[PDB]
Amino acid sequence: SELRDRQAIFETLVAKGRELLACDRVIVYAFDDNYVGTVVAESVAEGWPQARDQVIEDPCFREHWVEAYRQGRIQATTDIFKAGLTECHLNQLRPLKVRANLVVPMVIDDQLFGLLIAHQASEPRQWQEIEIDQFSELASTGSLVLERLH
Ligand SMILES: *[C@H](c1[nH]c(/C=C2\NC(=O)C(CC)=C2C)c(C)c1CCC(=O)O)c1[nH]c(C[C@H]2NC(=O)C(C)=C2[C@@H](*)C)c(C)c1CCC(=O)O
Ligand SMILES: [Cl-]
Ligand SMILES: [Cl-]
Ligand SMILES: [Cl-]
Ligand SMILES: [Cl-]
Ligand SMILES: [Cl-]
Ligand SMILES: [Mg+2]
Repeated sequence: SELRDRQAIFETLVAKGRELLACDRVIVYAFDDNYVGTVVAESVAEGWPQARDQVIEDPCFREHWVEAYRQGRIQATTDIFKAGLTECHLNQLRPLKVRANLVVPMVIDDQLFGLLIAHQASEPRQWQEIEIDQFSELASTGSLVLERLH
C-alpha cells in the first residue's frame, strides 16, 4: 500500500541522512492540511530524546515559508541560541534538544510534503556546502521516489 511504502522510504532517508552527516538526529517532518508537522520517522544517537511520533504545530511555515521551501529554501543554523528566536520557538525545540539544525524541503507533485531535518543536540555546528548539497540531494531523491512510486 501507499502507507507501507512511504514508511520504509522515510526510514531509509533518516538512516542515510544521519550516516552522511554524523549528527545527533535526522527526522522526516510531514505536513497536514493545517501545515502542522508530524515526525514520521527518526534516526537518533544515544542519550537524546526520541522525537518520533511528535506532532509539532509551528505557524511560521504556513504564514511565511511554504512557497519558499517549495522553491528550494533551506534553513542552516549553526547555533539556535544566536538565531534571534522567540521563546515560543525555543520552547518547541527544548524537549528535543537542538543546538544546530539543517532543514531541507521534500517536494512531491509540486507541493511541500514535508522537511528532512538534521539536528546537532549539544554543540554548535556550521553545516558545510558539501553536507547541505548531499542532504538536499537525499531529500530530493527520496521525494522523487515517492512521487513516482504511485
Ligand atoms: C519558523 C521556523 N520554524 C522552524 C521549526 C523547526 N525546526 C526544527 O528543527 C524543527 C523540528 C523539531 C522544527 C519544527 C524553522 C526551521 C523555521 C524557520 C523557517 C525559515 O525561515 O526557513 C519560525 N517558527 C517560529 C515559532 C513561533 N512563531 C509563532 O507564531 C509561534 C506560535 C511560535 C511558537 C510555536 C518562529 C519564531 C520562527 C522564526 C521566524 C519566522 O519565520 O516567522
Ligand atoms: Cl500528516
Ligand atoms: Cl507560502
Ligand atoms: Cl520565494
Ligand atoms: Cl533552484
Ligand atoms: Cl502508478
Ligand atoms: Mg505519482
